[PDB]
Amino acid sequence: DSFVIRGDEVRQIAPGQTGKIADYNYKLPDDFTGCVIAWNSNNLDSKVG
Amino acid sequence: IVLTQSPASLAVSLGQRATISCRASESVDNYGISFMNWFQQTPGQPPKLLIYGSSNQGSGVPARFSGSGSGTDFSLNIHPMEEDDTAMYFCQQSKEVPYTFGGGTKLEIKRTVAAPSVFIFPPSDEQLKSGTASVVCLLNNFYPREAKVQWKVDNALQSGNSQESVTEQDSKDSTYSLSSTLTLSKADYEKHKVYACEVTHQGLSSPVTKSFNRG
Amino acid sequence: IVLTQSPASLAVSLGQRATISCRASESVDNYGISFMNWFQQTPGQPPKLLIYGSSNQGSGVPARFSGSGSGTDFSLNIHPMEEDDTAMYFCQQSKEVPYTFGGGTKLEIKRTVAAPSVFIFPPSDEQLKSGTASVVCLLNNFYPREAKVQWKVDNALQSGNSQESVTEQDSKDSTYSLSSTLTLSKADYEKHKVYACEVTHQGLSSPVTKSFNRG
Amino acid sequence: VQLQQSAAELARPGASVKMSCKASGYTFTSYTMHWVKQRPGQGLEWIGYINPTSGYTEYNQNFKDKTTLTADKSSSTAYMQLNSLTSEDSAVYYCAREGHRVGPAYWGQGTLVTVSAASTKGPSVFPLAPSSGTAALGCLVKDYFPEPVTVSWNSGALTSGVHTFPAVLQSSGLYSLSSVVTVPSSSLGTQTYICNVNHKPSNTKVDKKVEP
Amino acid sequence: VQLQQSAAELARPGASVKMSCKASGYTFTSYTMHWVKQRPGQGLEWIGYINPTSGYTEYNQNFKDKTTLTADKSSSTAYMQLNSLTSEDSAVYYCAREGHRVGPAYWGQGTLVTVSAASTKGPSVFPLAPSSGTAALGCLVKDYFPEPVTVSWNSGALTSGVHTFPAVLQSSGLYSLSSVVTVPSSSLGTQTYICNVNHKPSNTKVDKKVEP
Repeated sequence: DSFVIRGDEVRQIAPGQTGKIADYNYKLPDDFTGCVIAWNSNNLDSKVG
Repeated sequence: IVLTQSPASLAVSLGQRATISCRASESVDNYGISFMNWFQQTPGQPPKLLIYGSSNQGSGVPARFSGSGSGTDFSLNIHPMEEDDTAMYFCQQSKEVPYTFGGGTKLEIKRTVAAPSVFIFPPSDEQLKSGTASVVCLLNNFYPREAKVQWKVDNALQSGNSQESVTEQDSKDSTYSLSSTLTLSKADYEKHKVYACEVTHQGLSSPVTKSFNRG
Repeated sequence: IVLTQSPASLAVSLGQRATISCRASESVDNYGISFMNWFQQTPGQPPKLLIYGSSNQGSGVPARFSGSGSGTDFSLNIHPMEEDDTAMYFCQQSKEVPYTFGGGTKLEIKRTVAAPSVFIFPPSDEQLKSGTASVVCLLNNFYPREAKVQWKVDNALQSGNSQESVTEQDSKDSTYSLSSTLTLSKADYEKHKVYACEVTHQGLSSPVTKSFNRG
Repeated sequence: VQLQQSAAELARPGASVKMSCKASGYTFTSYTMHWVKQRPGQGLEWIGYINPTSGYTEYNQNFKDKTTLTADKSSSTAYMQLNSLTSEDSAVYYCAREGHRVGPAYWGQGTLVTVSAASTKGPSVFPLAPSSGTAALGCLVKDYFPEPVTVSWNSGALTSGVHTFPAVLQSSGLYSLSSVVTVPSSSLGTQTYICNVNHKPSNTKVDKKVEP
Repeated sequence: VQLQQSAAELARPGASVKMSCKASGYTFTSYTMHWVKQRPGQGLEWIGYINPTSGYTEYNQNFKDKTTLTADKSSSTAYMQLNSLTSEDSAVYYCAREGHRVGPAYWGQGTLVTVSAASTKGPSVFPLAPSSGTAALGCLVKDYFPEPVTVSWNSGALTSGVHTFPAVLQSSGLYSLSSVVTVPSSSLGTQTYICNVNHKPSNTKVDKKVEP
């Protein structure tokens, strides 16, 4: 799975996390035998204006 | 790791079980051992280690404090409740580099419900000379901490003009004291006749109104 | 809810931080999000949404405008202020049913304090034929808006007989202009000899009197 | 998203006035329509909102008695009616489309509603001749109703140093403004200065001459 | 094992503060030193830790920019530098020593960092007079900076029933507290009641009479 998130919300992509993204957008299961790979893309995603 | 600390406001009488329960988002268990730790903070004192690991007790910690649990759920229990246990208790994790503390549980001793002594202080004359007015509503010797104060200026509720200060639990009286200051300009204070304080508390069967006219 | 807008008359130089603050009597936050809102109104244009929510920016809002705050306290900041930012800025609440607006801040260009070009003007003779006498005191190219105008008829202060009109700032000069008009009947105008206007302005080390004898 | 309204409604006290806001660029039913009051150069007050799909109207406590809101989805237009007009009702009313969790979000041009028992009257102009460096002169336009007045000088031949000040309403219910200019002293005698006043509701076009 | 810290540093917004932790009772070269933040009456947030022997600093993500950790094994003293101080930074910072597999294990007293634009100001003390069983009276201390103010009655001659409420920071940036006492109704006539207030930063020792 892949998406774009705000930096302060990268902490919410994890098992047993609360917050708007975790509670209403993307909820990881408690088991979750897997990895989360997040990198900053301020140069690519953010545009002028 | 986010630690959620169930009940964070606990009132238990002396000699009774008191449980503060910390639940972790992820397993704090690593290398087989548990890294959940419990700290105690006496008012005016730095936090002190009570429980290092899930169950091992810190140096100079009485047998009353006992920590238990595993995985993501842990609990701290103090059965022989004593006067020296009124403090703030934190749960902390050492499994991951960013150490996260719990919300903190304020533990206080319990006593029977008492009605508040409600008193009203009009502002002093020299205060009116300074162009400011502060009216005080006072609650003396009331338990528990829950209390609602409402300012009625000529039968009009005020919002965003009152500041409440609550003293800590008394060492012997174990009854709270509350003060509410209503601040206004002198011209605005002199524009209304009656000033009243509404007190809502568990110990009263009905809200108590104490009022005074200006002058 | 009552929203109070601190500084409601702001003058800041180009390229300098400009802050307009909105304080709320009650909490504007609900459902986690913030409902404090910021509007901009250029004179002669309907107000346009700048900041919906505490920090989110409206459609086509440059990065210069920023919103911040929570609970009861919010602030609108414009650090790289530019020419088109001279407008009236409002803070509004969306939390409760009756939407309440703030007092509004008129954002203005700062410049060096300048003295006013003072002039006096008797009523025209054809106006005297019309039974009216309007004596005009003119202040051209002065900054700031602070200016006290007093009419002296035979060295007697006039009040309740003068109307003052302030123009908007010049696009390039950024200096205000004022006219004070004293209106009387010809019977009162012909019963006195000398008419003067005294101007007190921050840029003047002493009050400036402009006088004329009738005729 | 463009909103259009009626313009410049003049009424006598005690009457009722209806303003129409015509929607464009959206369904007109997905979003409620709000009406907001603003006195000239003052703070704003939210009057009340209506849901076009189901005619539920919520009013402010101040305007509940005197304001009535109606909607027409067939023509996609919202109507606002005011009754028992007083001088305090003179304002610039705005219609706004709800969006971005803002009550009034996308506003419309504005309807200027003026409550007065006066009548359309022609202005009287008195040229402020210069008093006996740079000199000052101008013209005074008085006792006109209603706004606005188009003031020009020498058919636009003099643009620098002009200052047309906003009018002030008198206790009689009429408007007056003074237009002023600073000019070189050398042109006081040879160059002529003419002030053109235009009052289009009464169609008064007047040239007045300034000479010291 | 005891740790000694600085005492109650005050700074203007945007300034920087350097804080010293002096180890005592251990080598100081075998235990990493942690720094923790605590707002008054709030939760604990671990700021970051430094290794004394090898200068490896690891900071919390929130405090990575504005915090610098240094160590000095020669004097056995750790240092913490806060830069770009704001109102959010006023708190009670704690120094801790590693122990028992806990990051912060042995804490040292606590240092109060106060960031504000205000200045040292003298308290203003007003008598809260009794109204016309047990009656109530007191004194009110308003507009003082910084904390604390020592308030007593008759120079400590009355202690029973004396409630000194904690100070609250007003919107103006100043502190105010009310010190109240309940007294017998009979004592109003004869017993004299005076409140003594001491503010060392302003060096004010003021005594006010309170009478019905």
